[PDB]
Amino acid sequence: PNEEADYLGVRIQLRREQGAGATGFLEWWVIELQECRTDCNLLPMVIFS
Amino acid sequence: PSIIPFTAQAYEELSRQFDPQPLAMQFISQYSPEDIVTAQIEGSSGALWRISPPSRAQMKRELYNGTADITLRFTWNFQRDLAKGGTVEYANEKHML
Amino acid sequence: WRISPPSRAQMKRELYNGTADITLRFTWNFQRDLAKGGTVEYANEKHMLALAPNSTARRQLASLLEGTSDQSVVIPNLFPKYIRAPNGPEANPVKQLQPNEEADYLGVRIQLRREQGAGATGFLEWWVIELQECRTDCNLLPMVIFS
Repeated sequence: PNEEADYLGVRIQLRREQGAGATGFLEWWVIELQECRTDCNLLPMVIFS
Repeated sequence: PSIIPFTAQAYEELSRQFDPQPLAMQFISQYSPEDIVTAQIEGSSGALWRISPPSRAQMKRELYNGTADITLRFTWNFQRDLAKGGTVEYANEKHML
Repeated sequence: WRISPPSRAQMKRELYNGTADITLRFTWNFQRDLAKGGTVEYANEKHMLALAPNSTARRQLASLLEGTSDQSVVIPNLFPKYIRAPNGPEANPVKQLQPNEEADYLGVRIQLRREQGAGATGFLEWWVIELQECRTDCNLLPMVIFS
């Protein structure tokens, strides 16, 4: 009911596999919910079809 | 598989969470447990970030030194089964901070 | 194959030590020209083999992830050669050409290609699939589609 103010905060991280050498950077982003307690690797989006 | 339909327990748990909001309960009561799905979106990006080194250097300059607002756009897009009916395969929208 | 190093380590653990069946899903999806007519742009379906715990195929696909073996895994019953693409999104295999259903599906030989560049752990990894009975053009999987 507060629209944007009821949307969950997202914790964003940059994962940077390098392989300990050179600038070969396997880079990808990870997102987590700010209040994750169980399954921080999952963002449960509840969809009413 | 990541798309999990609501169990009767998950529907009772959602109803409980929203029992204080009569407008939320009026909305929840319009949908069946089969109509509500949890998409368990994995929090690791399913693609490597292919950003060009000059695009990354520009993004870094725009984050530190950019005077204009940089729009963080979160988008969702739902593909549906046209063989189950309806005229629209893709339902999508965007949030923009 | 963009798989995260922890996802690859988990897949390797699930292939070697997983007690649950690991589902090998082969999917096909046919895009059609809506300007030629019909109401359905995409006709799709899925085959799903349960790779049983301790099975030969599950262990050989586990050893491929080690990159110590030039050995291909053969997975029987995986490739439906004959598929109907009907006016709807149910791209069903042809039970009239494959009367034993899964038992008339071609075996797929799977390989892991691992370009390294002779140095470090920079691993350009991708999978190759071949038909078990390929004689000519082993780099091609002829899927026969009845539209």
